[PDB]
Amino acid sequence: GLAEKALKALILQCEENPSLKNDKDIHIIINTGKKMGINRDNIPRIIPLTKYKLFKPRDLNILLITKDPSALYRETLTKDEHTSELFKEIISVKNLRRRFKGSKLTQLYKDFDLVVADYRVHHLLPEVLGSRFYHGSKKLPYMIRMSKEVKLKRQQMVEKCDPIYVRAQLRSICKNTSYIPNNDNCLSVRVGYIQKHSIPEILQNIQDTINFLTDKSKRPQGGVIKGGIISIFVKTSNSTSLPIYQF
Amino acid sequence: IKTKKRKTLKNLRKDSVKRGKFRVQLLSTTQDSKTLPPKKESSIIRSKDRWLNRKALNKG
Amino acid sequence: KVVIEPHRHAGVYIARGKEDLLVTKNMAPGESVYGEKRISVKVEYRVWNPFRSKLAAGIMGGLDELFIAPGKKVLYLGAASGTSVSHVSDVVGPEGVVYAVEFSHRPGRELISMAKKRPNIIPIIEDARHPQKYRMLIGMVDCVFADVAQPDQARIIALNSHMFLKDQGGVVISIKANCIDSTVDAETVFAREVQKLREERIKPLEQLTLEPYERDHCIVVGRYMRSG
Amino acid sequence: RKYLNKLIKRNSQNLRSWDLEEEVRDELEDIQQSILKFVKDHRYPGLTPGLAPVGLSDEEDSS
Amino acid sequence: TQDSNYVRTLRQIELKKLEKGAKQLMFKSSGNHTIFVDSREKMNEFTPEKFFNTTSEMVNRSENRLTKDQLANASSIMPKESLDKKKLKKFKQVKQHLQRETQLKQVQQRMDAQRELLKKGSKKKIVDSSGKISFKWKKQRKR
RNA sequence: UUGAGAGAUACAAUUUGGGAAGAAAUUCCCAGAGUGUGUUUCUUUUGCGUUUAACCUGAACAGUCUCAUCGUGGGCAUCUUGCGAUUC
Repeated sequence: GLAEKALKALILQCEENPSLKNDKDIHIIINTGKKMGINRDNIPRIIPLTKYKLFKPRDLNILLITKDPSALYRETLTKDEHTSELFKEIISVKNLRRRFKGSKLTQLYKDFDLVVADYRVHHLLPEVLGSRFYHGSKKLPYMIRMSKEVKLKRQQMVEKCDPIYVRAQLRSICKNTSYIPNNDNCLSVRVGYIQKHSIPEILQNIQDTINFLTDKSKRPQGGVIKGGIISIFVKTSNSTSLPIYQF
Repeated sequence: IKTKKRKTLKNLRKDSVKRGKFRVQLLSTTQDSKTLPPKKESSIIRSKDRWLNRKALNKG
Repeated sequence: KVVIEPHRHAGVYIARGKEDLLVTKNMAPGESVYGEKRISVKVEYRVWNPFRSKLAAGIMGGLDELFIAPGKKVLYLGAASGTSVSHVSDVVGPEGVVYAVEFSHRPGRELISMAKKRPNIIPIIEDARHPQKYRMLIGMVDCVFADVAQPDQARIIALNSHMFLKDQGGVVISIKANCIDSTVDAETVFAREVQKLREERIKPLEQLTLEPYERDHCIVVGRYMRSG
Repeated sequence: RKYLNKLIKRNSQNLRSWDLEEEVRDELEDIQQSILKFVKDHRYPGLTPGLAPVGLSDEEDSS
Repeated sequence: TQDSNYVRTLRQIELKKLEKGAKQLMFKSSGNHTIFVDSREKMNEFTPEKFFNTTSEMVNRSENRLTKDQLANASSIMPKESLDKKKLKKFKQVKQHLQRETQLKQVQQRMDAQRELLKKGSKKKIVDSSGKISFKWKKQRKR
């Protein structure tokens, strides 16, 4: 009962307070009994939802960053009529560094809502994009496989692209949500939008997320919490902590 | 029907059953063994007679 | 530290120590005839290598009526290089006797040395198929083993068993399918040789495929009744 | 009679313990046979976390 | 030439030390066992338990089959966890012998191919269909 | 998508026996076996169209001189990052 009661309270406080109206996302912060031994990189680690979808590519604009050549990538993606309406913009890293700096960079930051790049370029990405993107997890660059094909030692790779696979990645991503490991007990994840869905959906999402995080299976991805979990607080971008599952 | 009757006929004729890792089979009858040289080899008879019934000679 | 344990047949022992192994009790101790290892516990012992002695593979393969006994007289066709015949001498012990036969030479001299070390051995250095040159020296074997690649296994057994194997005697033969046929399946060859012996007055009691140790061999064991 | 059966059971348990194994059985089977005879890149470990959950309905639907 | 000598000496080491390890190690017999019966009724009524005068697991286990009358391990130190693991340990240990052995065999073979490449003659380099190099010498009797 | 065979199974039900518990009814343990269904293995057959087919070789890599092997210098980390191997 505490959960949805606090949810109603935080909602009404949002619609009353000016700025609390202006910030628009629900965030939940889990404090764990033990710290995490996983040092913070910026690899966007995502968590699955079993019940309810959240965002749709049809609803969101999107940016893709390729490898350097990008000719066949872009033309194929724009041609195969499964992504031509889907990816708002496509750019190579070198062209990006040639085109945007400073002011225009933060202009991008304001414009786009979700970006992704090839997993062979993600680690290079930060310096061309900027600490300005690299805050929080709202416009944290994602990482999608692009070929559905692998590399072997001493074997040249061959590069391809398939809209079915890539569109599957995007739809999966916007269906579910993500997180980033830390080295202390405090980890934060955005959970749901303030009007796209309802309190029962919120609670279902929360329960599925906590079950995934506590699940013994999928240790490389889901079994990451160490020790008995302490509690879960809820907030928006500027609100105060609200307690759930105190013990 | 007639099929299963034929099957159980073959069962009541077979002299070899499997008992786990062990395998069981008879010792044949001395009377037959003396009065009859063993039967022939279907593989080899089919070989040679098919060879005479080769399709290069227009045996048809 | 090392544990000894007896087998279904007399004289065969398994050592459970850091390892588990097949072993016999040396009358002549501390003299490893072909570089085989050994163990003591006190008393002495001597190991078998199944990969080198066909009969050993049979022992591990499991055989009920393997008629070779301690207090027994056993004939040994195909005794070459002295290894397995030394082992059977050691398992029959002082009261048992092993009538070994060879017809090559070099293993003959090796067997000569082996006899020079053991009394239960008695070597015969003669034709496999001409059993007279030893009829006049061999008498009333009770159990016969043969590992020979002369495809007249059935003959040689029939002859020397009529001349030597006392009634209701025990007979055991090793068969190399790749030696006798090498074209038709070893199962077929085994069965065929079975009715061969069947006609040749062996009651065939059992056979072991020597599968995980040697390629394409069968050990056949039978008895010998109302025969001669 | 029954005492003899009980002694049989006890010594049988002894021998079984001497020769016992449960799954080391199959393990040593594979090893003895050998003796007698997903995605991962090598250069970016960050990929195993980075990947997404391929989902059959998520490809199939034309939403 | 000296590299070849070194490698081949190591290969001989591993090879025969393997053969020793095996000769002290033991395998399990998996061979077929077909029993002879002189009557179909005895066939049907057959039971290995009664034919052996033993028990269930005694029948199923192969290399040691002791009868009930023949019957008529805490001294083993924690056998449920210890001796089994050491047996698997020995089996493994043999395994890496043999695999290291084959690896060194390959190394020595390729390196002697290189030596031959060096020695003398009228060589020819062909790229065989799967994409693998090889060398063929013109028909020529070296004097 | 001719028959037939052999075999592997998997599933389901059916039962063979030894031990134990049980007054017994029953239960347990253990090795089983067959039936059917699903799966696949493999063989031969049956009929059909069809005379070649693969490998080897003889004076057969080398004027845009090929090939080998030590060394030097540079490219590809947005990765063929290079094994007593042959990255270019």
